[PDB]
Amino acid sequence: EPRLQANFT
Amino acid sequence: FRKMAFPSGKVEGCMVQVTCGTTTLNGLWLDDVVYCPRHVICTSEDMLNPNYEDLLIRKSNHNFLVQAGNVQLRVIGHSMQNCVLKLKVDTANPKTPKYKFVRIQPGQTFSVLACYNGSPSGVYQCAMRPNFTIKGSFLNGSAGSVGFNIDYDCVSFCYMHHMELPTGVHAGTDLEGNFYGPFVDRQTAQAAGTDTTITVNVLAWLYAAVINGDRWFLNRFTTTLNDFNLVAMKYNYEPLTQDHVDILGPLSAQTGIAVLDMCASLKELLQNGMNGRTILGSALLEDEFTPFDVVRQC
Amino acid sequence: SSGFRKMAFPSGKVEGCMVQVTCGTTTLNGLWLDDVVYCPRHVICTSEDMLNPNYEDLLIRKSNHNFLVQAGNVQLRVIGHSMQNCVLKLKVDTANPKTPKYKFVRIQPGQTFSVLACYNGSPSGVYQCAMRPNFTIKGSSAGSVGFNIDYDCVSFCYMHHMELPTGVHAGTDLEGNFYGPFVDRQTAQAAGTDTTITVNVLAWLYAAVINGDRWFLNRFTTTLNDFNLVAMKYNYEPLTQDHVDILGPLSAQTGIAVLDMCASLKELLQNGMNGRTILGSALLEDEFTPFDVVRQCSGVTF
Ligand SMILES: [Cl-]
Ligand code: NA
Ligand code: NA
Repeated sequence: EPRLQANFT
Repeated sequence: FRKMAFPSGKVEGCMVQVTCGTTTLNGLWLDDVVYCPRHVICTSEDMLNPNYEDLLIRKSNHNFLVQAGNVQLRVIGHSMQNCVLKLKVDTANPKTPKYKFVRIQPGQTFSVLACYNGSPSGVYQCAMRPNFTIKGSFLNGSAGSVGFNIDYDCVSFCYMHHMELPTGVHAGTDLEGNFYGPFVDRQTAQAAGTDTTITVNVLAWLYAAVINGDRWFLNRFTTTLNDFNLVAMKYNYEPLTQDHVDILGPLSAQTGIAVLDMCASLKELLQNGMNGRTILGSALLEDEFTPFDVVRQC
Repeated sequence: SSGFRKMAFPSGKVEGCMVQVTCGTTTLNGLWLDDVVYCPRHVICTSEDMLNPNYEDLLIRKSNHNFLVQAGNVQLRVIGHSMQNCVLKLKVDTANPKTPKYKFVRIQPGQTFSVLACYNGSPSGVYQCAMRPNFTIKGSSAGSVGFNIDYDCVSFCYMHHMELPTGVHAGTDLEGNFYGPFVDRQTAQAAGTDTTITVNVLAWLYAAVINGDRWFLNRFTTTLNDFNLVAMKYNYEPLTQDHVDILGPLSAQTGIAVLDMCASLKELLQNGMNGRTILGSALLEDEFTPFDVVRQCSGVTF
């Protein structure tokens, strides 16, 4: 899938 | 003949870190506004169908943690404009350069300052592809990195990074938050259209090769514009327009090679390959130098 | 397949150090660190002196006021001048308040760095390049510098001096010692035959694997002696054991032994690419070091 490229935690 | 990026110092002074909850990305601090991608307000449950209006109304100013170096900036207001957030802060950036926002067209080049946690990792040059993606190196946490030019003392911001598509290419917005191409800031299935070669840039690069003293690839032929496009599109090259022909006028006059004569040369190169040779240190036809770039660096 | 580009260091720390230096009709770039401006000593030469310059002779002719140093739109007061090797050192009355943490280092051929191209003291562009095995640089004004960054420390390694008839560039380290058998004289000189930086090609094959480009991997392995026999044949630098060791990290992150990857490279050299590409290139790229690859693929920041 496409990835939003903020850092998610 | 190197791809050169612009010096990144004027942009480095504007990079900050933005955190909302447990999500973090980069922001651009110009005067008293921080611009960043709106999906900083997403959790891991808001990645497929986020309602950004609804996510944002649940946020107060103090939910946005903005760090410039060791300083924490005070957010005193926020709004959403298309796909970017604008965070009003109570300090104007003392390092704000002269700048403007511009929306670019496919084929245009710009420098990217790739950042993580508000700090720069490196700078590279790239082009907006005809399918509205860019071929960057962007990793987890890179969103909010920006693309820019600095032609005359003024930084023109034209790209803000948002997301990676399944083939590894990258998609983002202008600084008013409008995406380049048909993409959306959702992790629902999306794919970039077939990518094509930027024909006008290849022709500019062949003129650069002539200017630096190499003519082995020319021939004695000319072509019509329509015949050239019929051939070039069989190699997945973008159609060349009369606009593009006008753009190349300066380089044609510098070299004494008519634009449609260079087009004849490109058709033969597509048919023949390089035969073990190189042009400007490359075994492929390069398409991320614009006619403006070539005039600039020659 | 596309997520790996030539990436330069952020140049902001160096941009704050670039000044314009003028002596007579000659203008070039200088590097202002602490209270000293460093620049090529041939700034004291006209295009006529450059034919056969006597540098200590031309320099005793000069007062401090013969050197016009401009930092943006402020003229810097020169209060001393001296020469170290091929570098002129202009002591000024003001320490650069933007001086970063820095050191002067001399690099080895095959190592890479960013060059901040400047003209008339103004930063114009930045690009990543390698010190070729023949000690030249393939690139774009004299006094522009090359550097690496480590975290906050700028390691200055190069200052541009001369353009060679093939268009390649020759320069010194920041203590004025030339890289390569070149002199700062307008005279017949030419780069020796170049070779391909083998350890860097291997690093770039690892970068390709990391980014999913794997068609060139194979079942085979080789030995150092066997590989170097092929390397000599194709004008590649011999692969030393130190080179194998510094590839260890990449060899671990990908789980592909160095001599395993050498078997791929041997095959690529002997049979070509057969119309395929690697990371979008039809040639084997040799201006990425092993650490360059880690830095880009891991998102190291400064
Ligand atoms: Cl444009
Ligand atoms: Na969040
Ligand atoms: Na193998």
